[PDB]
Amino acid sequence: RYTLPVKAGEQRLLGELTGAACATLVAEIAERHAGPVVLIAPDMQNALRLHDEISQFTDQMVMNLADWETLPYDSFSPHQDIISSRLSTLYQLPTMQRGVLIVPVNTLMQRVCPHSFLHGHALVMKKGQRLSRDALRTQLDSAGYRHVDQVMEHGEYATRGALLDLFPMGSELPYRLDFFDDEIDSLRVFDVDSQRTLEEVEAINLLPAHEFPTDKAAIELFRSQWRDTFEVKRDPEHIYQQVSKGTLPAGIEYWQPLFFSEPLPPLFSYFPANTLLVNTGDLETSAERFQADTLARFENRGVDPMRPLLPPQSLWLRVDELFSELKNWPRVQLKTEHLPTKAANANLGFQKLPDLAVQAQQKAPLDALRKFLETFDGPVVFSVESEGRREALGELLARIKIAPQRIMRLDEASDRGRYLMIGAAEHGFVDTVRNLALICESDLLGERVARRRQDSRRTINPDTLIRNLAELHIGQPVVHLEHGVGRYAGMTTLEAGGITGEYLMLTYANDAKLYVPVSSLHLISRYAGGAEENAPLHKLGGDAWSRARQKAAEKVRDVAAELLDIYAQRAAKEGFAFKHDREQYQLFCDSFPFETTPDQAQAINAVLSDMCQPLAMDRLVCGDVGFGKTEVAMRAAFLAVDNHKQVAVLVPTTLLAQQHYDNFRDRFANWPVRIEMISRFRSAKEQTQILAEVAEGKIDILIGTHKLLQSDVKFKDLGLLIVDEEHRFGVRHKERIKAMRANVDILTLTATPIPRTLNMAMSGMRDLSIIATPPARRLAVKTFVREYDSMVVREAILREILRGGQVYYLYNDVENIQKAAERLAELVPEARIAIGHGQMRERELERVMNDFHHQRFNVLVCTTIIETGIDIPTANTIIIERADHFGLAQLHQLRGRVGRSHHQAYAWLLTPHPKAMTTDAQKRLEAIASLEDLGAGFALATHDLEIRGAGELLGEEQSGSMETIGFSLYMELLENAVDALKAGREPSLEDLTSQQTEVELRMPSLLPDDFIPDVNTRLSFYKRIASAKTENELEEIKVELIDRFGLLPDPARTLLDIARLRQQAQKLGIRKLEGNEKGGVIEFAEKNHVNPAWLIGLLQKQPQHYRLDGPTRLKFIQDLSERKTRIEWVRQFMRELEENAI
Repeated sequence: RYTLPVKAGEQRLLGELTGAACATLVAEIAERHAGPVVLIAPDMQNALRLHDEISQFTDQMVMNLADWETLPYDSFSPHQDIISSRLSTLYQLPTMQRGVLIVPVNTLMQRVCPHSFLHGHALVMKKGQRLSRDALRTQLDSAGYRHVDQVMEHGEYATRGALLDLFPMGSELPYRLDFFDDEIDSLRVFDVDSQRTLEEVEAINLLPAHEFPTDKAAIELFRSQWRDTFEVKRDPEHIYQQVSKGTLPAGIEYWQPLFFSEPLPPLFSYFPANTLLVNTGDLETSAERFQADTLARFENRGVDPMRPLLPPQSLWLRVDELFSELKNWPRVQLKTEHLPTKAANANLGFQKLPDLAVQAQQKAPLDALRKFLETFDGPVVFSVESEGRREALGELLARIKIAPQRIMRLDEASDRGRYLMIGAAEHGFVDTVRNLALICESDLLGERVARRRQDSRRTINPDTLIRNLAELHIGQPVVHLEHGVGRYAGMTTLEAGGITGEYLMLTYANDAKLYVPVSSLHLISRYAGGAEENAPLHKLGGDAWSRARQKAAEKVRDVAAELLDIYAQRAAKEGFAFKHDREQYQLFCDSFPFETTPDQAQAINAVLSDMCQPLAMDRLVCGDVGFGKTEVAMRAAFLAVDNHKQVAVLVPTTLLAQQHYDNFRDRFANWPVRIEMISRFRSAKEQTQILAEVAEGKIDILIGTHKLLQSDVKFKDLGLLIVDEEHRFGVRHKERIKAMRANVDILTLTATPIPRTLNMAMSGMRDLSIIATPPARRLAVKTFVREYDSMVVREAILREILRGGQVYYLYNDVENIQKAAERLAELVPEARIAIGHGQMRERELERVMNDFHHQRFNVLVCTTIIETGIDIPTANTIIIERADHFGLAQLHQLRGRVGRSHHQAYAWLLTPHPKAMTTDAQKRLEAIASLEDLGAGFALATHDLEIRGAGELLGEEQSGSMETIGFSLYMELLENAVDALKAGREPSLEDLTSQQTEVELRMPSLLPDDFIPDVNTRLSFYKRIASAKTENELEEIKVELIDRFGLLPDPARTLLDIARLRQQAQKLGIRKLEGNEKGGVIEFAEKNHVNPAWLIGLLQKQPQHYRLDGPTRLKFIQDLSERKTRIEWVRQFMRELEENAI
């Protein structure tokens, strides 16, 4: 139907086009191209957007050449994995026979190391190949593989017996080798997060750990070309200096030309004959733009003596000489615009389909679709993102009387047939040649846009990482109850009487080294006070830990009426169970005029399911700001009013109280639900009427400030309390509201908690929930740690006003707020300015927020009363003139005053002179500046904990260390209080030390350090030993150890059996055992199963071996010379016990 180019440089130009129709043409002309193809895109955000689409029409390999996704002259390291992937592309480019690679021109300019270099370096091992382990390991050093004890990414390797574990930088998956007798035995692959075997392969091509050589010759010739080109200093942070030390700079990846006498070959150098080049746009122009941009970086970053910059010629090709090599291959050019009728112009017959969106407000969203359909005369195929999309299609396809047949093959389509494909395509079209219509979701439901949070490989890790990184950092503070807190200082073995056991190093003041047995691992916890800057190294024998323990125990006395009444009703009373409605709740789901984010929908599920359980519910909704936190609350309130439990919500501010009242009255504009406020905006008689209605319970949702704490609100039936922004309340108030209603289902909301409350949040006495995945277009607000600067105020106010939004101006001084507004009004003549502070008439302030809410004035000279959670999405610039005396969480909440929409938010924080600034806001500003990313609400929270500290676990003063023992200690003091309230055990029955069973057989039993190098895995497995309660746990522990690790050590198998012995004794009474070379002593239990008659039979038949040791102990005299003999005697001994057990 058209012609391929054949000549080197031969063109086919295309016109009258649309978007992804181009990709269809690409797929077609690729199928009439026996060789491979390279598509070239204007941008990489296009390209993956492109990628799957051509995959949506591919039977060949759609391959993306992704890029480094960094700055031109960046200062960091790109994620290696896609690099490794690109390496595979580098590995698999001059070998290809069909399929396609895409590149952008900025990705086209990276001229890469030769495939000959790769091919010599990349190698292959085979299944039955004669190879020594350290020989291949030396080849891995040649590969520059990175020795990691617990390997996670490419070019990383771990030593474990005959097994050498490595994750290569070719494959998706890591490998196990297990050599034998100068021989490759195995080649066995697994998921590392599984850490367990998946499958065998008989071969590996291992690509070496970088694209770049870093060997001794590489380093030397680097130094050669470097001292040809750049200057060198004695400074150790010089790039030359670390590469001379053979280590890896962060921003080295631009300095890679230093390895080559030749200039770097382009990817075109890799190109075989059969390749194709496909253009879309004057990509020369984008290339020239990128040249200018990167050249701008070549001056801007080309001033640093500490990072010296190579020529941009020396990294990337120029546009004209580029096009000179572009002469060498035929190239098809693509233009949406129609072409003239010159030769080699195609203009193939495709139209953008006219818009057929859903018009739901009238009767017919679908009549445009209809009159489209009967004027059309061919197949209409529907791109469907998922099969879970498609029933939604059916949801509408029943409404047009017509439904398609699902297909996967485009050219099955025939006359007037309706068909569809699972595909995420952009837009519908009209095909003239085959007369084919196609329909997508973006044509129908408006912009079905997907907001890209991160790339495929790396992202912020809010779930796994903090769970993964929650113990055993070296030097981290870490607590032992006998002595206080110290810093972790490693793990070692020590010989202490023939038992070279494993003990942990803890450092105290005056370098006091404490070595701790692995059995006593449970006397060690993470320091719960944060205090990472400075934490108390209790000097050994200093008794301050003992004094604080006694003081806390005095506070932890079970006569404490602050919470022991709650624990008494916990031991005497119960709660309410909400019932769910499967039908009416869907109506209020459809009353929700947006789409729930995935991270908020699961929060709704966790809230509502915990409502539907009988205990007194208690959940925290600590999410990012403006993420629809109000929506979770209104869903919970809708379930509660479906049971009519008189919902009591509580915010610490009349302003956002009124704002949420407007939200409630607007959203709940259909149901017979009474939503009322008691606050200061209701008078002494209006609020009196409203509290009377509360006392009669006819109000279903009550909205109030700290007015609710005045002992005067009495619900006739209170079931649901919704706390919002608990960080300003005070635990006195949070228990004042709590002590009224016992079986209330408490709900707690914030954006950031108190570090004390944050600690009890992560330790899980109550529930936790983090919200991410922003709703539409929420953004990284630009933090401006700037000085107090009038011109900065000028540029900020003008740029916000030309943007169209409003300006915040925080002052926090009522005595000078009138003067500040008076000077600033003439200081910015183009501003509209009023005054806001909480020391004037509340209806006047109501007028002020009436004006600022309804956009009546732009700049607001205000105190920190704007930190009351006021929504106002139009505001996108905040100026804090004095950033001195404000906490960091408050700074983040003020950063949450701007944004909340698609328009960009600025955050100007004017400061005084940095010496006259503060002692603490220097830290606060470097925290608020370094933290601007998706998911930073809990990162700043984990800063807030350990900059201000967790307060007293029950009493006041939630900021400060407040003798922080740990919330884990609250468990033990609470359970001792439970013993106290058991009415038969006293507080003097304080079970502080409960080993609760102990056995000893006197062997060194350890995880060996040469066997287990990682102390983290070793301690974790020790915790597995401790947490082992059944033999099948032991079975799985041993098989995962043999799986991931191979050898089965003597002391390891011994201690496994010892844990089995403790399992037996717990199953079979036994309070205590002692064993030695000649025997030992057994200490029985009361509620036991020890056979007395069989036991005295044992006595009277071997009096030589046994004597009584008290009525509940027993000395046994046994020739326990061989360690195996000991093992057998105890094993069969408790077997004998288990046979005749009583």
